[PDB]
Amino acid sequence: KVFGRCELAAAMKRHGLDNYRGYSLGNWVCAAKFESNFNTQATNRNTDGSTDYGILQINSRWWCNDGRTPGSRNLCNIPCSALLSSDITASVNCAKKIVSDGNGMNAWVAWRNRCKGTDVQAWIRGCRL
Ligand SMILES: [Cl-]
Repeated sequence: KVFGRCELAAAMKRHGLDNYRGYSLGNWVCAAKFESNFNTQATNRNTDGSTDYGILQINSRWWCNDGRTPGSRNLCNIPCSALLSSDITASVNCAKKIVSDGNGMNAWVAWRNRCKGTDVQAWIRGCRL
């Protein structure tokens, strides 16, 4: 599913991501924009052989099981395919664990490089929330 901007903002808010670990909704929407262009089915292979899945490009090295990432963990206790669903519950629940891991949203390199410190409120402008 390719979400609309405000559609994703609303779904993220419904799932409790708004101000989760102190990160406003705009931060989460910005991260999803640059990780996946709001596409739940986005996948990308990393240099180390791990793969990133879903709207927030969650990595199989630590967070989910894809059966092909040696020595990896599955800390969200989910198949990576769950992160590709039109229903964002699995991505959101796993993102909550990731953002709580110690480094906040810096875990998402694209957030650090493209969202952090910017006017992230623009990402939820116009949205009925
Ligand atoms: Cl990740």
